[PDB]
Amino acid sequence: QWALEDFEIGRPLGKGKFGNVYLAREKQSKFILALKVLFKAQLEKAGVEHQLRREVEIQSHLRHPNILRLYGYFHDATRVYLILEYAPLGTVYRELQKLSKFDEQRTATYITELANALSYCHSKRVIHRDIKPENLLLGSAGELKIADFGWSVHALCGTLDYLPPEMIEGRMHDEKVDLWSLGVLCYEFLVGKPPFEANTYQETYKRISRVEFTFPDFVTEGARDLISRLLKHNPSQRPMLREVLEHPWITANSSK
Amino acid sequence: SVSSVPTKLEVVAATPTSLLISWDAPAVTVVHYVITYGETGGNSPVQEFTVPGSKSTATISGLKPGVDYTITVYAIDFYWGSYSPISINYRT
Ligand SMILES: CO[C@@H](C(=O)N1Cc2[nH]nc(NC(=O)c3ccc(N4CCN(C)CC4)cc3)c2C1)c1ccccc1
Repeated sequence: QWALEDFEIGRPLGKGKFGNVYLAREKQSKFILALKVLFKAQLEKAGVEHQLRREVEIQSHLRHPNILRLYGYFHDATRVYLILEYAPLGTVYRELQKLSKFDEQRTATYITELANALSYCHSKRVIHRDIKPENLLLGSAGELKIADFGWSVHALCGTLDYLPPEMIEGRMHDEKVDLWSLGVLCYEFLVGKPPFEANTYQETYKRISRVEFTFPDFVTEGARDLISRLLKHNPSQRPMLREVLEHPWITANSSK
Repeated sequence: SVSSVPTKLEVVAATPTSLLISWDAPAVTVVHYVITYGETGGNSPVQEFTVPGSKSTATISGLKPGVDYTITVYAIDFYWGSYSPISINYRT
């Protein structure tokens, strides 16, 4: 249905690894969308064209207020195009750089939004979503939007810092990886940096595999409780997403 | 609407009953080209065959002499499907 001729290409919102993302207007209604461009020659040289083809199909089925809508995709001789929902407030990473760290009301609200989105994904048997701050966009109301396609986003890597112990050892994993990621993100929101950050890969690996981290003195007991419940080495000991949404620190501080 | 693959489709040689067509291939790999042809009058049926993506020419044979024909070619991307077509007319 959707084709390139249906859109007027506006200003660039930013550059990805494989091409630019443009503000776009559907010609007939002037509805504001985002047009993502990925060069085929670059996709093939990186060996991610197959991965992109598979993941556009996956993302097209995910309908949730905190997941960025992928409305369709098309191509020409040199480019693949994605028609995406427009998130006007940018990445939560840039907000975190601006504020240094988020207060508990802002953090707990973000965590609620992501726990809702991750529960929806799990209901579709889709797991391990990319919820690093650099890959999360913000809607017009300041609500988070999961983007995934993290390999297509221009930046050291943040992936390692968010991987649970079962993934860094390349073992079989389940939906509990998203609970660990939630705990890593809740810490980074409140502290301003991820909990297992280290200056080498082996050091970061050691910190994750041992779940070695500390809290700054200002992190409150409720926040420590939630984060510590999520950062369990044994995935089956991590809570259900419903327990996160009902955690006392979440319900006392979330506006959602 | 703005682009098509292939581009610059043309008849380079002909007999009373056959056409040799040629086109410009893009940089990206193409699985194959879909070639359709039929009497331009719109009443006769359209015939279709495929040609491997490594080719840039094809022969259309079994044509009637002194008849207007419409020839259409579009490529197929392995991952992203068909491209927009390009059409030409030729009188045998
Ligand atoms: C590279 O792909 C894009 C992508 O797919 N996308 C799809 C999609 N939809 N909406 C988007 N918005 C922006 O790129 C953007 C950037 C800055 C912006 N401002 C900067 C500061 N604000 C205070 C004012 C407004 C506002 C919007 C994107 C990017 C991507 C980028 C980052 C994370 C994930 C994906």
